[PDB]
Amino acid sequence: FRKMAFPSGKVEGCMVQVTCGTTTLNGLWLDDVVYCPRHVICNPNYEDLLIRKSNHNFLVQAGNVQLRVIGHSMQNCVLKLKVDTANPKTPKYKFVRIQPGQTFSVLACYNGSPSGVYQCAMRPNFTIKGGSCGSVGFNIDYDCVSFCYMHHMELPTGVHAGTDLEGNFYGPFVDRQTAQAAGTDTTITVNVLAWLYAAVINGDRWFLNRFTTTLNDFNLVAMKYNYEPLTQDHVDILGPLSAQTGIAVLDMCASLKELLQNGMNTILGSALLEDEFTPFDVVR
Amino acid sequence: FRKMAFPSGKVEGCMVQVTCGTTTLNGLWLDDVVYCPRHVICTSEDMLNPNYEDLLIRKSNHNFLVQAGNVQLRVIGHSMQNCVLKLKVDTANPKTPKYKFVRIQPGQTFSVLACYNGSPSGVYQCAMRPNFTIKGSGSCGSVGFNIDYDCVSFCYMHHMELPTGVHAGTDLEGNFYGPFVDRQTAQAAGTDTTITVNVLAWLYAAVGDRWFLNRFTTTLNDFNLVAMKYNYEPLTQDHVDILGPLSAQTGIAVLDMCASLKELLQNGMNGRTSALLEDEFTPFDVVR
Repeated sequence: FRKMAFPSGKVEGCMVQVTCGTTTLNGLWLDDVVYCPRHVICNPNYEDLLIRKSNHNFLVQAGNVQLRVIGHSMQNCVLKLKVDTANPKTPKYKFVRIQPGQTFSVLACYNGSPSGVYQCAMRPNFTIKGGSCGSVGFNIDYDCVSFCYMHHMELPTGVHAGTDLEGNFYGPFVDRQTAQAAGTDTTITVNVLAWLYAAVINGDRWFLNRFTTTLNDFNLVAMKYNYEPLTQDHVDILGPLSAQTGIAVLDMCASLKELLQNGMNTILGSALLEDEFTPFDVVR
Repeated sequence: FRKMAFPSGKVEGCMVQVTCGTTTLNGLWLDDVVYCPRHVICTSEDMLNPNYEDLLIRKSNHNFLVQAGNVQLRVIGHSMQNCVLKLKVDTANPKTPKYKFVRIQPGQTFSVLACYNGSPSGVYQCAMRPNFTIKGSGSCGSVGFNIDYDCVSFCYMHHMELPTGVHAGTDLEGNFYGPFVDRQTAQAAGTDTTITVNVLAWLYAAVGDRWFLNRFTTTLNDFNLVAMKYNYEPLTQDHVDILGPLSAQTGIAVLDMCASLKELLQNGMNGRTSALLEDEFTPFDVVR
């Protein structure tokens, strides 16, 4: 069972380079606006550093073409540079905010040049295990690109932190050089179950047993092994996989609890339990 | 350290749909030629004992329906080269990237753009397994590729699913990788082995981590005698030479890293970490 990223072509055509003084990073060019991390203009005072800036302080490059900046503005932690040319490659798109445990693709870029694409999950501690600042994360739904993430900073443990495209941070982080750390992370329980349903669909059934559990008894077992608590909405989202396979969610929870205590001695050719597929990803 | 796929845009603009009779799969549209698996001319029954010469001589250009998104492309010639069909169309693909065709060796990595009926669905990073199969994920005609300096090197086209769930296919000149054929025979992927040179390249990548090093070395022969007991591919002098650069930047001799690998296979990771020894990053990949 392979992790798959969305085809990145629609996003590739939007990546540009943004330079303010000696700082260069990636920007996202949609119609006649380029979006990028506001710290490109850098205990900072952003409203003051931006008032001191003029359009001529920004250099925007789309491949060979220099784009002329004709207005600048800030929205939370994202800088919005109005430019002289509308991106003729602008896809149908929306700005969305995702929740911990949801997945998306990141197009990693260096100085406006796309480098590679990978599938991510937003960890429960709101970080991502992933010159890349300004790279964006996204899902694609029938020609429409839903941008959900922009990369702002690396945390000392090596994970990544960023904002939605409206500039709102994911997690308790700020765009300053102060000391910050990811909280203790947790495993995304609903995604592990979705992945177990994927195993059954792929004909791997050895971890199934005759037992069922209670939502409360599993959650006491899940909290002990550092798993996110499972909710009734989690049971409802797993519904379609419980109908296709005939294994009820609390039946699958029984299986997971037994795996968390005895090991696999094996499941989709994996050793650990994979938690970066959502219920939606598995159906797809 | 993520397994990253190449940005897929340059290949997305080349994917089309090819239909012959009731069979539809993916094709690759480069200049005025569409490449697809020749078994597009087979009707499942034919797959048991297909005679491609006889099946193809009976087709005319208008039997092949080629669609590039909305536009139907007019086929004006056709030709078979080994196991790929080459359909000459009336229009050269305006989105053709700089490209070339290359045949790869087991252990080499590449990205696959998985497609259904001509429309890209997802992209993933791959290695050609030593048994010449792909542990990948209607997808016939999807292609594998590397991109170096805006040039797309096409190295794989998907043709067959094997009974164990893995995939077999050809280069873009239609020559199968491994002993597989585009016929529904009892054919199966032989026991697969770990790509040793890639594991070692990854260990060099690990080295600000060095908990797994030890004070031992090994001969090449002793390493291979041990590693083959874990179903690891034999390590050659070519492989030793390939890892030379990574051996320098880290200061760890290749056979010293081999000794570390021997101990990791003996011990495991003792709850530390991936909890797996990873073999789908090449020495070239690691440096990049």
